[PDB]
Amino acid sequence: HHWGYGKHNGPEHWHKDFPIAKGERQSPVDIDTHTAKYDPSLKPLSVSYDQATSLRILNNGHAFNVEFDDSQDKAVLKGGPLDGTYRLIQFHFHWGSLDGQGSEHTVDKKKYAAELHLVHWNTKYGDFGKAVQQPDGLAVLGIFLKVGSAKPGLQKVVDVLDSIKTKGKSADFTNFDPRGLLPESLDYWTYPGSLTTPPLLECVTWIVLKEPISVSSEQVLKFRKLNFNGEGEPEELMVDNWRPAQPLKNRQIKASFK
Ligand SMILES: [Zn+2]
Repeated sequence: HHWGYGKHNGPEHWHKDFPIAKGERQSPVDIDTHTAKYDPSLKPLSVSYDQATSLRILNNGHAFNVEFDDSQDKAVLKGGPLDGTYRLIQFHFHWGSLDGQGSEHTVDKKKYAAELHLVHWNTKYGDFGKAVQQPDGLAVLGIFLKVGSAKPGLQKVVDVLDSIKTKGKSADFTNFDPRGLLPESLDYWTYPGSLTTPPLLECVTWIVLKEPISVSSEQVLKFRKLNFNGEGEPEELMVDNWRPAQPLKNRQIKASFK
Protein backbone atom coordinates (compact mmCIF):
# COMPACT_ATOMS: atom_id res chain seq x y z
CA HIS A 1 0.00 0.00 0.00
CA HIS A 2 1.34 3.50 -0.79
CA TRP A 3 0.84 7.12 -1.82
CA GLY A 4 -0.73 8.13 -5.10
CA TYR A 5 -3.43 10.33 -6.58
CA GLY A 6 -6.50 8.19 -5.97
CA LYS A 7 -9.39 8.73 -3.57
CA HIS A 8 -7.86 6.77 -0.71
CA ASN A 9 -4.20 7.75 -1.06
CA GLY A 10 -4.08 11.16 -2.76
CA PRO A 11 -2.50 14.45 -1.75
CA GLU A 12 -4.83 15.09 1.24
CA HIS A 13 -3.48 11.89 2.80
CA TRP A 14 0.23 12.37 2.22
CA HIS A 15 0.86 14.20 5.50
CA LYS A 16 0.30 10.98 7.49
CA ASP A 17 3.41 9.36 6.00
CA PHE A 18 5.24 12.57 5.15
CA PRO A 19 4.57 15.22 7.81
CA ILE A 20 6.66 17.81 5.86
CA ALA A 21 3.56 17.99 3.58
CA LYS A 22 2.26 20.65 5.97
CA GLY A 23 5.62 22.46 5.99
CA GLU A 24 6.57 26.08 5.51
CA ARG A 25 7.86 25.94 1.96
CA GLN A 26 5.66 23.45 0.11
CA SER A 27 4.89 23.45 -3.60
CA PRO A 28 3.10 24.06 -5.82
CA VAL A 29 1.53 27.47 -5.17
CA ASP A 30 -0.81 29.89 -6.93
CA ILE A 31 1.17 32.69 -8.60
CA ASP A 32 -0.68 35.93 -7.87
CA THR A 33 0.61 38.08 -10.71
CA HIS A 34 -0.28 41.41 -9.01
CA THR A 35 1.49 40.47 -5.77
CA ALA A 36 4.67 39.12 -7.36
CA LYS A 37 7.59 41.49 -6.95
CA TYR A 38 9.64 42.54 -9.98
CA ASP A 39 13.28 42.11 -8.97
CA PRO A 40 15.78 43.95 -11.18
CA SER A 41 18.69 42.13 -9.69
CA LEU A 42 17.48 38.88 -11.21
CA LYS A 43 19.65 37.66 -14.03
CA PRO A 44 18.47 36.01 -17.23
CA LEU A 45 18.37 32.24 -17.20
CA SER A 46 21.27 30.43 -18.91
CA VAL A 47 20.09 27.13 -20.38
CA SER A 48 22.90 25.09 -21.97
CA TYR A 49 21.32 21.97 -23.37
CA ASP A 50 23.39 21.58 -26.64
CA GLN A 51 25.34 18.59 -25.26
CA ALA A 52 22.44 16.86 -23.49
CA THR A 53 22.49 13.07 -23.49
CA SER A 54 19.10 11.45 -22.96
CA LEU A 55 19.20 7.78 -22.02
CA ARG A 56 15.88 6.24 -21.13
CA ILE A 57 12.19 6.81 -20.57
CA LEU A 58 10.51 5.18 -17.57
CA ASN A 59 6.96 4.81 -16.24
CA ASN A 60 7.54 4.97 -12.48
CA GLY A 61 3.89 4.49 -11.51
CA HIS A 62 3.33 8.14 -11.11
CA ALA A 63 4.50 9.86 -14.16
CA PHE A 64 6.95 9.08 -16.94
CA ASN A 65 10.51 10.38 -16.61
CA VAL A 66 12.95 11.06 -19.48
CA GLU A 67 16.40 10.47 -17.88
CA PHE A 68 19.69 12.10 -18.87
CA ASP A 69 23.32 11.35 -18.26
CA ASP A 70 24.28 13.66 -15.37
CA SER A 71 27.78 12.25 -14.80
CA GLN A 72 29.30 15.36 -16.42
CA ASP A 73 28.31 18.99 -17.06
CA LYS A 74 26.48 18.28 -20.36
CA ALA A 75 23.06 19.84 -19.82
CA VAL A 76 23.17 22.61 -17.25
CA LEU A 77 21.11 25.46 -15.86
CA LYS A 78 22.86 28.56 -14.51
CA GLY A 79 22.00 32.18 -13.86
CA GLY A 80 18.56 33.42 -12.93
CA PRO A 81 18.30 33.34 -9.08
CA LEU A 82 20.82 30.49 -8.88
CA ASP A 83 24.38 30.40 -7.61
CA GLY A 84 26.44 27.66 -9.19
CA THR A 85 25.78 24.99 -11.78
CA TYR A 86 22.79 22.70 -11.85
CA ARG A 87 22.81 19.51 -13.94
CA LEU A 88 19.71 18.16 -15.70
CA ILE A 89 18.83 14.69 -14.45
CA GLN A 90 15.27 14.08 -15.69
CA PHE A 91 12.07 15.73 -16.92
CA HIS A 92 8.48 14.66 -16.44
CA PHE A 93 4.94 16.01 -16.74
CA HIS A 94 1.81 16.37 -14.63
CA TRP A 95 -1.54 16.34 -16.49
CA GLY A 96 -5.28 16.14 -16.16
CA SER A 97 -8.21 14.01 -17.10
CA LEU A 98 -9.66 17.09 -18.88
CA ASP A 99 -8.11 20.08 -20.67
CA GLY A 100 -9.18 22.48 -17.89
CA GLN A 101 -6.87 21.00 -15.28
CA GLY A 102 -3.56 19.24 -14.89
CA SER A 103 -0.98 21.87 -13.98
CA GLU A 104 0.42 22.04 -10.44
CA HIS A 105 1.21 25.71 -10.35
CA THR A 106 -1.63 28.09 -11.23
CA VAL A 107 -1.48 31.66 -12.41
CA ASP A 108 -4.13 33.95 -10.94
CA LYS A 109 -5.98 30.67 -10.17
CA LYS A 110 -5.82 29.67 -13.83
CA LYS A 111 -5.05 25.99 -14.39
CA TYR A 112 -3.26 24.71 -17.48
CA ALA A 113 -3.71 21.35 -19.17
CA ALA A 114 -0.32 20.09 -18.05
CA GLU A 115 2.99 21.15 -16.53
CA LEU A 116 6.49 20.15 -17.56
CA HIS A 117 9.19 19.82 -14.84
CA LEU A 118 12.88 19.86 -15.84
CA VAL A 119 14.71 18.76 -12.68
CA HIS A 120 18.33 19.85 -12.03
CA TRP A 121 20.67 19.32 -9.07
CA ASN A 122 23.44 21.50 -7.68
CA THR A 123 26.80 20.05 -8.60
CA LYS A 124 28.46 21.29 -5.42
CA TYR A 125 26.71 18.42 -3.58
CA GLY A 126 28.21 15.67 -5.77
CA ASP A 127 25.08 13.60 -6.41
CA PHE A 128 21.29 13.93 -6.52
CA GLY A 129 20.71 12.08 -3.24
CA LYS A 130 22.87 14.56 -1.32
CA ALA A 131 21.43 17.56 -3.15
CA VAL A 132 17.85 16.86 -2.03
CA GLN A 133 18.97 17.21 1.60
CA GLN A 134 20.02 20.84 0.99
CA PRO A 135 17.87 24.00 0.87
CA ASP A 136 19.56 25.02 -2.43
CA GLY A 137 19.95 21.52 -3.76
CA LEU A 138 17.55 21.42 -6.73
CA ALA A 139 16.35 23.82 -9.38
CA VAL A 140 13.19 22.87 -11.27
CA LEU A 141 12.18 24.67 -14.46
CA GLY A 142 8.36 24.57 -14.75
CA ILE A 143 6.66 25.11 -18.11
CA PHE A 144 2.90 25.25 -18.64
CA LEU A 145 1.16 23.39 -21.48
CA LYS A 146 -1.96 24.76 -23.16
CA VAL A 147 -4.00 22.90 -25.76
CA GLY A 148 -3.91 24.35 -29.26
CA SER A 149 -1.33 23.73 -31.97
CA ALA A 150 0.86 20.66 -31.89
CA LYS A 151 4.40 20.80 -30.51
CA PRO A 152 6.72 19.21 -33.05
CA GLY A 153 9.50 18.64 -30.52
CA LEU A 154 7.21 16.67 -28.23
CA GLN A 155 6.12 14.05 -30.77
CA LYS A 156 9.10 11.71 -30.21
CA VAL A 157 8.04 11.42 -26.56
CA VAL A 158 4.37 10.85 -27.45
CA ASP A 159 5.25 8.10 -29.94
CA VAL A 160 7.16 5.97 -27.38
CA LEU A 161 4.50 5.99 -24.61
CA ASP A 162 2.82 2.84 -25.91
CA SER A 163 5.99 0.99 -25.06
CA ILE A 164 5.94 2.07 -21.39
CA LYS A 165 2.24 1.89 -20.70
CA THR A 166 2.45 0.26 -17.25
CA LYS A 167 4.43 0.84 -14.06
CA GLY A 168 8.06 -0.32 -14.08
CA LYS A 169 8.40 -0.37 -17.88
CA SER A 170 11.31 1.48 -19.48
CA ALA A 171 12.57 1.99 -23.03
CA ASP A 172 15.82 3.24 -24.53
CA PHE A 173 15.37 6.92 -25.42
CA THR A 174 18.58 8.38 -26.87
CA ASN A 175 19.29 11.56 -28.83
CA PHE A 176 16.26 13.51 -27.55
CA ASP A 177 16.91 17.28 -27.53
CA PRO A 178 15.04 19.03 -24.72
CA ARG A 179 15.58 22.43 -26.43
CA GLY A 180 12.54 21.53 -28.51
CA LEU A 181 10.30 21.89 -25.41
CA LEU A 182 11.17 25.52 -24.50
CA PRO A 183 8.97 28.53 -25.19
CA GLU A 184 10.36 31.53 -27.10
CA SER A 185 10.81 33.70 -23.99
CA LEU A 186 12.65 32.74 -20.81
CA ASP A 187 10.96 35.30 -18.52
CA TYR A 188 10.06 33.70 -15.21
CA TRP A 189 8.76 33.78 -11.68
CA THR A 190 10.87 32.21 -8.89
CA TYR A 191 10.24 31.23 -5.27
CA PRO A 192 11.70 28.72 -2.77
CA GLY A 193 9.69 25.52 -2.52
CA SER A 194 9.66 21.75 -2.44
CA LEU A 195 9.32 18.58 -4.47
CA THR A 196 5.63 18.13 -5.35
CA THR A 197 5.72 14.36 -4.77
CA PRO A 198 6.81 12.40 -1.64
CA PRO A 199 9.19 12.79 0.02
CA LEU A 200 8.22 16.50 -0.52
CA LEU A 201 11.62 17.76 0.58
CA GLU A 202 12.03 21.52 0.79
CA CYS A 203 15.11 21.65 -1.39
CA VAL A 204 13.88 23.36 -4.57
CA THR A 205 14.37 26.72 -6.17
CA TRP A 206 11.39 26.91 -8.53
CA ILE A 207 11.72 28.78 -11.84
CA VAL A 208 8.33 28.95 -13.51
CA LEU A 209 8.25 30.27 -17.09
CA LYS A 210 5.63 32.87 -17.93
CA GLU A 211 5.06 31.77 -21.50
CA PRO A 212 3.24 28.46 -22.02
CA ILE A 213 3.98 26.03 -24.83
CA SER A 214 1.14 24.74 -26.98
CA VAL A 215 0.46 21.03 -27.55
CA SER A 216 -2.41 19.48 -29.53
CA SER A 217 -5.41 17.65 -28.04
CA GLU A 218 -4.12 14.46 -29.72
CA GLN A 219 -0.74 14.77 -28.04
CA VAL A 220 -2.15 15.21 -24.55
CA LEU A 221 -4.71 12.46 -25.25
CA LYS A 222 -1.85 10.00 -25.54
CA PHE A 223 -0.54 10.95 -22.07
CA ARG A 224 -3.95 9.97 -20.71
CA LYS A 225 -3.58 6.41 -22.06
CA LEU A 226 -0.79 5.51 -19.68
CA ASN A 227 -1.44 3.42 -16.59
CA PHE A 228 -0.62 3.87 -12.90
CA ASN A 229 -0.76 0.11 -12.45
CA GLY A 230 1.72 -2.65 -13.30
CA GLU A 231 1.14 -5.09 -16.15
CA GLY A 232 -1.46 -7.77 -15.33
CA GLU A 233 -3.07 -5.60 -12.66
CA PRO A 234 -6.48 -3.88 -12.91
CA GLU A 235 -6.24 -0.90 -15.27
CA GLU A 236 -6.16 2.60 -13.75
CA LEU A 237 -5.50 5.42 -16.25
CA MET A 238 -2.67 7.77 -15.40
CA VAL A 239 -4.56 11.06 -15.15
CA ASP A 240 -4.76 13.93 -12.64
CA ASN A 241 -1.30 13.22 -11.22
CA TRP A 242 -1.02 16.79 -9.91
CA ARG A 243 -0.88 18.17 -6.37
CA PRO A 244 -3.08 21.20 -5.64
CA ALA A 245 -1.75 24.58 -4.63
CA GLN A 246 -0.33 24.91 -1.12
CA PRO A 247 -0.31 27.94 1.17
CA LEU A 248 2.43 30.48 0.33
CA LYS A 249 3.04 31.27 4.03
CA ASN A 250 6.14 33.46 4.60
CA ARG A 251 7.34 33.50 0.97
CA GLN A 252 7.60 36.13 -1.75
CA ILE A 253 7.34 35.27 -5.43
CA LYS A 254 9.78 37.32 -7.53
CA ALA A 255 9.38 38.12 -11.25
CA SER A 256 12.21 38.57 -13.73
CA PHE A 257 10.03 40.87 -15.83
CA LYS A 258 7.46 43.66 -15.65
ZN1 LIG B 1 6.87 17.31 -11.12
